[PDB]
Amino acid sequence: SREEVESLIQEVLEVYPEKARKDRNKHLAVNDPAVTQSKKCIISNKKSQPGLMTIRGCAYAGSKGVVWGPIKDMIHISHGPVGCGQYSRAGRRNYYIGTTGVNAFVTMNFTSDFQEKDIVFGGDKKLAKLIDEVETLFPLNKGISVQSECPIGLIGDDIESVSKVKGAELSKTIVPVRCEGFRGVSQSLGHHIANDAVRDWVLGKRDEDTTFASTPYDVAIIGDYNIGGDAWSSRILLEEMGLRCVAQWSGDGSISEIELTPKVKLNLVHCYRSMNYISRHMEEKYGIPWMEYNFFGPTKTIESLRAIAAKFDESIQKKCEEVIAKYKPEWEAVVAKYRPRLEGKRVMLYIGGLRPRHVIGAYEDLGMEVVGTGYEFAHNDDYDRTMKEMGDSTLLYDDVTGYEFEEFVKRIKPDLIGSGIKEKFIFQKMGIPFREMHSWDYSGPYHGFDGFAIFARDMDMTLNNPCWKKLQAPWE
Amino acid sequence: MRQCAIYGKGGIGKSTTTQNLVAALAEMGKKVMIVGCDPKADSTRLILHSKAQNTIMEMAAEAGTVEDLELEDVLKAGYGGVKCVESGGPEPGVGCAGRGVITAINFLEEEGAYEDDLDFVFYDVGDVVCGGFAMPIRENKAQEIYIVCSGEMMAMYAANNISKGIVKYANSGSVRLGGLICNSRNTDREDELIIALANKLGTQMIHFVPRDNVVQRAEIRRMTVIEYDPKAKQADEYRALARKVVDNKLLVIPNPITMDELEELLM
Amino acid sequence: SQQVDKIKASYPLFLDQDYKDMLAKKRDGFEEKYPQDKIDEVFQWTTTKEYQELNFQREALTVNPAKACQPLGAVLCALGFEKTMPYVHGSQGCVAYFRSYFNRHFREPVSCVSDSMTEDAAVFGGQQNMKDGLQNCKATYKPDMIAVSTTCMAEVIGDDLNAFINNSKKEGFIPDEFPVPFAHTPSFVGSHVTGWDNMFEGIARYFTLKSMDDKVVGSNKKINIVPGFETYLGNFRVIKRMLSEMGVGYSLLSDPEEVLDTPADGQFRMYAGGTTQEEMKDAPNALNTVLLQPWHLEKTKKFVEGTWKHEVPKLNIPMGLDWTDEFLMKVSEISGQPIPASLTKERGRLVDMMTDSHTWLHGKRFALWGDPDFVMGLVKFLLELGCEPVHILCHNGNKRWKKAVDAILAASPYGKNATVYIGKDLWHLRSLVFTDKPDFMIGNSYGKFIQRDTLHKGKEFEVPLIRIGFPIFDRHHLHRSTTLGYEGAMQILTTLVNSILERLDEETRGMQATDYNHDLVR
Amino acid sequence: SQQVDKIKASYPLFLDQDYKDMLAKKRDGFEEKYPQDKIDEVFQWTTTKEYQELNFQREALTVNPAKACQPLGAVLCALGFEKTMPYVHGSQGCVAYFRSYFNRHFREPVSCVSDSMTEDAAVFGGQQNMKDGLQNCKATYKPDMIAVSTTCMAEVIGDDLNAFINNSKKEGFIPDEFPVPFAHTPSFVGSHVTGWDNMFEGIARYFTLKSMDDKVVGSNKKINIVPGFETYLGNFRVIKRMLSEMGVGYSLLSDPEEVLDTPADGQFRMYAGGTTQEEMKDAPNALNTVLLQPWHLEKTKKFVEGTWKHEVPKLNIPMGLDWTDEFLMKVSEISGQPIPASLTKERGRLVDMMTDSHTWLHGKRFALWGDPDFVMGLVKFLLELGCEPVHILCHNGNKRWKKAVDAILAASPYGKNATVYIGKDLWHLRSLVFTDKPDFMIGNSYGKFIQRDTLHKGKEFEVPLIRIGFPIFDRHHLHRSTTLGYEGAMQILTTLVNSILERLDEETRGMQATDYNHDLVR
Ligand SMILES: Nc1ncnc2c1ncn2[C@@H]1O[C@H](COP(=O)(O)OP(=O)(O)OP(=O)(O)O)[C@@H](O)[C@H]1O
Ligand code: CFM
Ligand code: CLF
Ligand code: SF4
Ligand SMILES: [Ca+2]
Ligand SMILES: [Ca+2]
Ligand SMILES: [Mg+2]
Repeated sequence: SREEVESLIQEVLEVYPEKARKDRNKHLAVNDPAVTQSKKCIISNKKSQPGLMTIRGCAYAGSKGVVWGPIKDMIHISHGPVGCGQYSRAGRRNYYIGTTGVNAFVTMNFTSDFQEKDIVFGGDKKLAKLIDEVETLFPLNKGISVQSECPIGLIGDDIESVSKVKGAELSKTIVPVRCEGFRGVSQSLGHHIANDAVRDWVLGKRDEDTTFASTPYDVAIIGDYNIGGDAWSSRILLEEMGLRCVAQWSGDGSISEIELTPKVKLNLVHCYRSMNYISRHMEEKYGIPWMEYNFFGPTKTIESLRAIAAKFDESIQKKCEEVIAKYKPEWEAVVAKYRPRLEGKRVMLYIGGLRPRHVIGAYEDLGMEVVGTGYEFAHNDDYDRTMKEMGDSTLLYDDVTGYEFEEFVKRIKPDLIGSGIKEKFIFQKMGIPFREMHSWDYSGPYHGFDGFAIFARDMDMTLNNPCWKKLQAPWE
Repeated sequence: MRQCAIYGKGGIGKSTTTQNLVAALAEMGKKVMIVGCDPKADSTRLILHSKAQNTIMEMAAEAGTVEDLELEDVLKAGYGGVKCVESGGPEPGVGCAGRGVITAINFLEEEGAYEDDLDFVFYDVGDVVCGGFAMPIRENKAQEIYIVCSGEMMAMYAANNISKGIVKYANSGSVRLGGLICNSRNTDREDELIIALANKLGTQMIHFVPRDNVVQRAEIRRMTVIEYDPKAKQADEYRALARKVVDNKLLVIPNPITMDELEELLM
Repeated sequence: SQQVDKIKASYPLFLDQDYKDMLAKKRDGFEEKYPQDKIDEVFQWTTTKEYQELNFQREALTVNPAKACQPLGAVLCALGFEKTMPYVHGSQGCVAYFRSYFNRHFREPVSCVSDSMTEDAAVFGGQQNMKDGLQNCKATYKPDMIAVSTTCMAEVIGDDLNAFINNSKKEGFIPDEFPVPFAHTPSFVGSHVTGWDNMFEGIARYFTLKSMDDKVVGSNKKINIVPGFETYLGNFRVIKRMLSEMGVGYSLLSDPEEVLDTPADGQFRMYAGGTTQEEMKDAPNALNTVLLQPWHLEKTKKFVEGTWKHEVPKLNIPMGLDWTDEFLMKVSEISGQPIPASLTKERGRLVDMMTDSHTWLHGKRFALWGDPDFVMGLVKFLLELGCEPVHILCHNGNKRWKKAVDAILAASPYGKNATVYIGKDLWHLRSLVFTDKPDFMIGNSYGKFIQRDTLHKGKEFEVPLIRIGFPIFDRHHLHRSTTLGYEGAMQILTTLVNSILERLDEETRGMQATDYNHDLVR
Repeated sequence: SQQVDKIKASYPLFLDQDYKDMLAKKRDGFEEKYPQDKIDEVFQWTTTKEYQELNFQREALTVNPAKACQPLGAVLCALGFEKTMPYVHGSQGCVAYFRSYFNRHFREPVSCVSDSMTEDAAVFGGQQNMKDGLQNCKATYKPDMIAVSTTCMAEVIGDDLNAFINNSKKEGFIPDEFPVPFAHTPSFVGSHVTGWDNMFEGIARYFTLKSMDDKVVGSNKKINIVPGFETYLGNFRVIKRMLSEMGVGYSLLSDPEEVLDTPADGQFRMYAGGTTQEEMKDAPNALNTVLLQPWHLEKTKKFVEGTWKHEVPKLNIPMGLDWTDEFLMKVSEISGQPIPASLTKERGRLVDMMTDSHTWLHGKRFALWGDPDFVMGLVKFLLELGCEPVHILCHNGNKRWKKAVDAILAASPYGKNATVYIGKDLWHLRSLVFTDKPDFMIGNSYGKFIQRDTLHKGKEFEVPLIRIGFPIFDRHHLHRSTTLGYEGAMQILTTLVNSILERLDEETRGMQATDYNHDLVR
């Protein structure tokens, strides 16, 4: 496995008309465990070439999809036509607790349902009557996030002004969040737009209010959308380590919980690409140190369980160890049961801006070696954290396209692969075990100790399931 | 039945020059229609007799949806049996007018405003700002375009600028610049200067329209010069523009010129 | 905690007392959540008649639709024509959604692409992406055809797809003879069903408008079949089977069936089956064109009747018993072939199941929703079985439609107790089932929550959800069944009688309480 | 009381406080019923491991079978041969039950007659009734054939059906050439499946034994298909469809399909379809005979291999994926025709649903029961899907069978946690689902009570019942589905994944309690 990926790449990229050819050839390169930047090795976060079967989303998927949607005590209005909203109703599996319809409104979809006329005459006039109709039909709503779509960005409506007026009027916070589809290359801008959107309308409200008590342990889990319960699977360990979990950004989040982040002693950031932006304003404006952690599998969580510890006093540290000792027998037990089955079996991944690099450790522990990865909206700084987590011949892709991915899969010949729904089937047809990574394929928590357990089991039920051996019919 | 779209830099003379051309064309006993593809909504005000009637978009607002409107509601006959319809639009600084142009045109076509009557259909197109205001010149809309101009450095930059945009829809489609129509702002050597530009462009200067104050007498009195003062000097002029258009067979693909060659002309 | 040989997933894990504790401390700790009292209160409120009027007096907010945009309905149309590429002019996230969505329902590959129009696109218009995109896509995935679609992004800016396409041709990016049909698909107008019309008609024209001069009405003596937005493959197959067993010559324009069901045998197939262009090209020569779901194919009819000069039949969607005999009868009037003794048997076999199941179904009050043709279809068949179609909602329906349905209800005694609802979203129906409670609901997976909300109020108030329609994400492989004609009607019926029988078994499975009515046979 | 516009039936009525009062007074007044305390006690007891051993040590009492007598399996066999009359020699109430029973399942007419053997019959034998009965029946219902059967009554008194029949002939009651096959059907021996063998073979002989001298093996180049006791019409149809779409010649010996499904169109049809005698007569001239359920057609094979000299294939019931390709492959080995690309697709489409649904079905522990071929079939396919077939009961199974199934379980790891049970009745399985609890049960309507009893213990102990098999009385029109081959396997699967999905939706629909795992898509 030396200069093959190159013979692979330049062959996959052989079909691309020269306009795209030069471009793509720079998004996929061989990983040297040693560089510390990709300005030299690979390129990410650029415009996607037309009609190429990208999986990349839009700025909306970032604001109403990943960041805002997840706030259970708020009502996120999908301002714009009637398609975006409906398509993402309950798409993301960010779990929460509450009475939907009454107290929480997440598996719910509110839209301004733009019609022909709304577009012509533009419509803040509608958005306002609509911000009213909520306060009256959903009293327990504790604020309103207005996620913009593409039309709003072209028509040029002042959804920024209305939210000040209605809200200044209704004595309720309203976040004029701008997440226009035509904006940014990927979904990435959505995040950056969300982050800022938060430090401005929500975050800076409890500033002259000190009826709160900062404990030398108070912290917040930032960037754990809690897909499947990962946020709870982690909020459990921190708390069992003695730290006091105060906030959780997007994932059973409370609008108020987000408002108490400024008072904490430390910001724990799992998802770097999404809340990295905010965590810095979190530290400049307020002056609250933050760090990156990883709760995928034993060795990562165990390790991290100590890093967050050292940022405090010895007190918490001895307590930490107790937690590690507690789960030590459980996770060891898991490996003893499943590593035997997953050992040797190699795996190929493709995701957004975190899991691509963050799941490998969870794998190392199970003995599955990762021979390929990629992001759909990460940047060089995100790959900066990848090269190390990887091997040498390893092939990496950034905004990989059907042809690009499919041919690598056809050639690298993986035992297991992990990516989204759009891809889940293409490979399940080539008889290659596929395990959804985005939605965890509707399976239990993967973060933390309890999570690792399910994971180590979910790779086994799919990878070694009987189905695969039954693909090619006998007569053939 | 021909369909001609009339363009220009706003404030040179699109509406009067058109409503007067069709007024004349009506005089010749032609079945004509004027689609007002402009937010201002005065493209028919001179043939119908008032500030403006009920527009498509404004009208479709009342019924909730455009699909709920009826041609009967926007289409009104006026002088010499000329039919008129307005595209409608939002007010200064809100909404999207470029859309109305689309919505209104799609509507007329959709409701068969074209199918059984007319000889000429004139789209009075406002500012060519974006996608929507190009609607009058795709396939099945307008085949002849008559850019209006004057002897002003900015009047031509526009005549030039507009035709440029046309080559986009002209190459791929069949729409063609038929010629320019000059409304003398009584600038010097304005006459041939335009003829100059019409050549460096690849078209003709259909006709030259005088600066005759009978147009304000008619404009302010709520009517066209042809119904106002049938024999007035500029009444015939507008009749000439009509006759020339009818018999015109020259439709080309514009050839924009560069600022340099442009200012050269004037200079 | 997690024990190895009995791993607890999403559900048992947070139930553990250790986790409950956690959540409580979080809730009492930083959520500043309202006290259950008022939460229960506000809920108690929404479930009332007072709240309902408030609800319906609604005019600007919409909570939980029963519709989607046009581009989604376009893409499905395109999937039907052999080796074509659903191509969507505009943003890429939509294509990402259009795809993800069609995946969860059919659970198979959904190929579609987009010119990825970035910020500059909106500003400068989208000419090069259309130009290149047509080239790249055509070069990479090697379609035989590409049918362009558009998001709001292209609509507002008013990108002329036509011109944009032709420049690319003249400009030398794609073979001038390469089929590239288009349609403007304003997501902010009509609905997904509408997209299908615009998308279809677009193609109906690309192959026929120019070549109209040499085609004769009924040159190939066949019968055109226009589906419309249809997501149950069983329906595509069933309609083909009948005509086919009639010895009727037909041509199904836009047929998804192979492509949305490519076998998992080791070879991935981006394309399969589909309507041939040469077939779409030759369409005019047929005897006549049939539109299965005409209420969202209104622009097709205008063309077919207008350009092809086809005397298009005034037929309803082939659902239930009557509408089916009518469908077949008319096909019989046209192809020349008799209604096979085969099909007649089938009919009688359906009427047999009705007489046999009539007792349980008789009088069951339902609430239901979906597309205009579906609901108009379902409702009908519900009267045939003798059920009261109490609340009928159709979010993307229109006035001419509503009236048509009311009349279908004025005809039978079972229907006079039902009201129609158009332009009303799901959240409205949440109220309807509370103030005037159904027996069951017949809709998509989205009706999973209206179900839940009725239970929280009281088990005696819970309204079970029977899943017929689209989407259907919480269940597997239903997309394969049929809802059209006799065949698909045998199933609708069984689904309900057994949907009812099941509830009765649950309502009466209480020991020494309700079990006396636990009849072994029903 | 009852109010006119809201009539409360059997279950709502007795719930009314007025009626509850009544029952309490009856109970406390004249029932001398035990106090709930000990009732709950005795129950609590039966649901234990202590009770189970006691249960199984059982050796004389039987509680709730999973079999029926032989005459019932005979009658169904007969229904299969064209225009024949299920004729049962003996008591008349037997056929009155045989009929009533087959009704509730298929819910169509079930014709069968009986020589009403009164008391004198037992005492003097049953000659006249056989003599007359053959005449009367043959005269009234005008058959082409009458296949004689026998209730307990004739077996003991050992009436020679053969002699009895021939006397009637010679004695001149029925045309000597009139087909009247027969078979002693000792209800007190074997089971209903056994009757089907005896009844079939009887006929397989009547038309061949004498004529063996002039038939050549494979003279018509066709393939015989012996179904056996089968009650899902979908299975008769599906097996015919495959061979038929293979271009394979065949003859379904014993074909109920038309007769058990006569269209209600105004004309009653005592007979329809069926296997022609001239067809059964010519049977030996085929290439080879195939037995879809060998485990209850053991006497047929003896004859076919012996008299017809057919090299009968060693195939298992065509269920699940592997046993189907094997069925088709072998048919391909014989007919000459290859496996059509059509069928191959189908297969791949099934494997697609497996890969697609594998997650939910993986590891689900089941308890099941039915006939020997069915259970052996179902179990198999359950391992294919990757479920643990924990408790496998087969009341009419035997030793050679049991140990063939165990071995099928020895192969896969998903089968190493399951036990087989033969000669054990339902009441035994009631215990097994309590001591070692499933997920669900897969049986007939009789398993409706094992379900109820699990709930009374605790909702968290309730074992839902998935109805596959026979009987199925508490549901409607399931008799039309299929359980054999690919087609009938697409269904089995959907029926579980969605059987599971449904439960997860019920277990998790508690607001702010378990509804968090209420995923919109699964
Ligand atoms: N023949 C003419 N000579 C001099 N001035 C004229 C003549 N015809 C029209 N005008 C003047 O031109 C001005 C605008 O005329 P017109 O209605 O044609 O405007 P326009 O620019 O075409 O409108 P829009 O661009 O808003 O569609 C009025 O002030 C009018 O008096
Ligand atoms: S694909 Fe995380 S940067 Fe974002 S929806 Fe998933 S690998 Fe996202 S960890 Fe996350 S909770 Fe996600 S899985 Fe950062 S939030 S835009 Mo698709
Ligand atoms: S990037 Fe307009 S209705 Fe909504 S899916 Fe579109 S066609 Fe349909 Fe992102 S903000 Fe939304 S999903 Fe902009 S428009 Fe796509
Ligand atoms: S420039 Fe044109 S497309 Fe853009 S918002 Fe204005 S009128 Fe609409
Ligand atoms: Ca699939
Ligand atoms: Ca029946
Ligand atoms: Mg004007």
